[PDB]
Amino acid sequence: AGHLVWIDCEMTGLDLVEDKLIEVAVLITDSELNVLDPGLDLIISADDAALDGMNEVVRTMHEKSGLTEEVRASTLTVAEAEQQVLAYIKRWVPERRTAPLCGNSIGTDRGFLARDMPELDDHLHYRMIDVSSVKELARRWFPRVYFGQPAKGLAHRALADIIESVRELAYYRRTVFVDSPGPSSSQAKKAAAEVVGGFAALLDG
Amino acid sequence: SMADSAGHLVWIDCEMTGLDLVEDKLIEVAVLITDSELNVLDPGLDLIISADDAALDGMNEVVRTMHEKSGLTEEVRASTLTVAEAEQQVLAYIKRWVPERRTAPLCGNSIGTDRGFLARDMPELDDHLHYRMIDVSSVKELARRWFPRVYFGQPAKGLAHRALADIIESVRELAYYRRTVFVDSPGPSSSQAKKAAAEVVGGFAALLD
Ligand code: NA
Ligand code: NA
Ligand code: NA
Repeated sequence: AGHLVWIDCEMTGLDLVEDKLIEVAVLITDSELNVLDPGLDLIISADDAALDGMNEVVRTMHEKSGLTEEVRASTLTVAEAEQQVLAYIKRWVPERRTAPLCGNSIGTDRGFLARDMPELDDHLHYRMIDVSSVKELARRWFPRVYFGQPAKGLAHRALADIIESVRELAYYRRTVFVDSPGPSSSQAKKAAAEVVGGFAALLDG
Repeated sequence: SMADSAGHLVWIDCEMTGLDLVEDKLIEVAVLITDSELNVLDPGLDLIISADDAALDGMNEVVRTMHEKSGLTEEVRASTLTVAEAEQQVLAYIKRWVPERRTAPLCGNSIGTDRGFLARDMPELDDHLHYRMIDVSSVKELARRWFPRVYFGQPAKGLAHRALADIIESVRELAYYRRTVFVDSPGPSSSQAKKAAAEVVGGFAALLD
């Protein structure tokens, strides 16, 4: 409960049938978003044919970051990278199905991890904390907060990306969420009873 | 444009023969539309999708039991609706509120699981929805850590594993969080947001250097 696993993946594209996983960065925070270790950033080998298949937008970002040339030199396999990520996570989260996976639009990463790294996929809780869910809520409920987001960076790797995901959530914690510990038990029970009453007729049909 | 975000939210809950994206079948899809303030705009759509007798007999004991007890299995057996037909019905329904593709987030509890089945079986619907999603369970997990009394006060959900009631309870859960763990609208001023952004940028700058 006291730890969050953050992952950002890079791919040759978004297609779960055809595209390859070429980078996995992993970061651990506690439940208060304190970063517990500098993180891991693993560059996974893919063949030149797979890299030649990237579309213009993906080929361009991975060229500008230098990722593609690093992928070409790497000998790390998906199975080797999975064992490295699993051991790293277990230093802080030894028990399986206890820590959620966290990131921006993190379900996309999870799909590639479920396909390529089943042992890691099963070690993480199925629940995830999608920072972009909060982003899109703020976009509608608190538009000035949405437009005030910290600017995210250019031409950097997956590890910098996942750190900026934590920073974005730390920004929302200071702006759109109430102060901890939050409402009292009586206040929470009252709010729950209000929305139960407000949704009762719709639920009854 | 894809920079535009729709003021309406699309909510979907699915039932399946199991969680395996290779082997399991989509057998129920419920769809609900809300405005940004979580007002439900229509009673919702609930589609029972046919699945072969083999797929139903191959359900594991946990899933076979839940879909028997809810009546879903008998409904699936009686249904003649295909996934392609259900997909076109879902699209026509959503487009009454969200006509532009890639503008409305998909919303639910652990909605990435539903999205994987939609991407596999309903590619046109998958493309019409924004890739971004509002996972109410992400807020639930934040409440567990930052607001535990709100976490323990969540309204009790039904255990029926039926798609329309369950997606309505997902909206109700987010409405609960809106009143408990989110600040009052309109929220921070521009100046307050700038200060908070500067604080976290300063806080993470060395790590990102
Ligand atoms: Na990402
Ligand atoms: Na990235
Ligand atoms: Na569900």
